[PDB]
Amino acid sequence: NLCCNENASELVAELSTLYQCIRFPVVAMGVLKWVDWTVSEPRYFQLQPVHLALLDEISTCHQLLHPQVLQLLVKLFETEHSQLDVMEQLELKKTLLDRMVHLLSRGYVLPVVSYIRKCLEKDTDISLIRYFVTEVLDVIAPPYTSDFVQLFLPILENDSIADPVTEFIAHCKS
Amino acid sequence: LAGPLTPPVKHFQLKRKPKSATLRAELLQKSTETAQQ
Repeated sequence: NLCCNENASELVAELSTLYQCIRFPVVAMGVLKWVDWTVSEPRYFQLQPVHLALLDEISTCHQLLHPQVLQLLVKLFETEHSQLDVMEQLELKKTLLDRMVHLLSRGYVLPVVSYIRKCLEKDTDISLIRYFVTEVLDVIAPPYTSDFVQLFLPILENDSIADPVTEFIAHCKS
Repeated sequence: LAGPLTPPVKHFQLKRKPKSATLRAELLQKSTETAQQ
């Protein structure tokens, strides 16, 4: 009923019942497709984005929905609008990077850093990767398994600041 | 039928809470506001 009504602020009004009800898996998927189609509209970020918050309930509370959420945000991390300037595109990208770092904190670490490596090697400017490393090394606690280092540090070779980067590189090479 | 679930391996203990949960609390403030309505 909420979803076909074409909701934003009313979402925040009844967000209590929503996060109560996203615990149902099928409901989480239904909201995921709804927010996908609303947010996939061209230039939906110039007008309310609360929608990206809801993935935090989904991915955190449902492990097997980690692949979907990142595979949603891979499109949203490639958002480009002439109206919302490259500054606002980079703000949205950095917000999505914070979401993807949170999703990494839930254990979905191999494909996250693999795609980060790929789009750096492509699209994603060095500023976005530096902000990625900033948020990561601000949130992730040691020890860092080599399965994560093997992709995170050889792409971190480009930069050396966010100092936490020096500590991370020294710990993970030693 | 579809078999058991295996929880993911935790590679490290979280020294803090993610900022996502902080935003969940931030929006829970307005949730309590709607409860007051």
